[PDB]
Amino acid sequence: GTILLDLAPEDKEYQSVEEEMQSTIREHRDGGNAGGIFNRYNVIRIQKVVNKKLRERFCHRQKEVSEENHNHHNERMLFHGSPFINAIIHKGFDERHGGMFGAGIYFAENSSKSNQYVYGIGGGTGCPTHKDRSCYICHRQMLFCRVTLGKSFLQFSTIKMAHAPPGHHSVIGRPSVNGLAYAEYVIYRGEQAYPEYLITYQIMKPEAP
Ligand SMILES: Oc1nc(-c2ccc(C(F)(F)F)cc2)nc2c1CSCC2
Ligand SMILES: [Zn+2]
Repeated sequence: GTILLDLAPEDKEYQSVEEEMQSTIREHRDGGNAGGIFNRYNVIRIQKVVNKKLRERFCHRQKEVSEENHNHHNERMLFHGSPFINAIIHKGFDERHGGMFGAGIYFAENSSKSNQYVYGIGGGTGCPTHKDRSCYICHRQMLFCRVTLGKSFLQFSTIKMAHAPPGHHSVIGRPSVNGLAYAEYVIYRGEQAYPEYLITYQIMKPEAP
């Protein structure tokens, strides 16, 4: 099964994962409705997910994508937030489980974008205990994943795709809202992502203005 490797805070790998998570916080158009109000996270722990079958399935797909993309995986480290997090670390990503780019598995460069989905779409009803989307008490988890993009198809309008377009492996969707769009990285096969880092954290309440 799955083994969780515990990274130490003094490790460079722990520090780079934290830095990527802290530096990619941005303001969201919903004004903090989904993920809460914060400028920084309190990182509780960073764990490396080790699972032989998930790694085998990921290697196998990686090789296929490489062959169709002039021997390039086109791998990127991206954030993912989901109420399925526990099933992801044990069984892997599952495309069988509304998005602006069709029935895919969505990844963001912004950690704050993935934080909006910890409790489900639009932040759901928030944490189970306080029903608070901006809870500063309850521990949250998000993933920092290896994502095999291969040949990405560039999408600029909302389209309901079932699979990557012919000859392609992923979709880079930019959904325009009043002319502004942040990229969403979409895969349509769970084996095209590995849940490399499990980050346990809290959002932090900014000091009163
Ligand atoms: O990290 C993300 N997660 C999800 C996401 C995960 C699980 C679920 C569901 F609750 F299971 F239906 C819904 C959406 N969507 C997005 C991103 C980052 S890019 C923007 C879209
Ligand atoms: Zn709570």
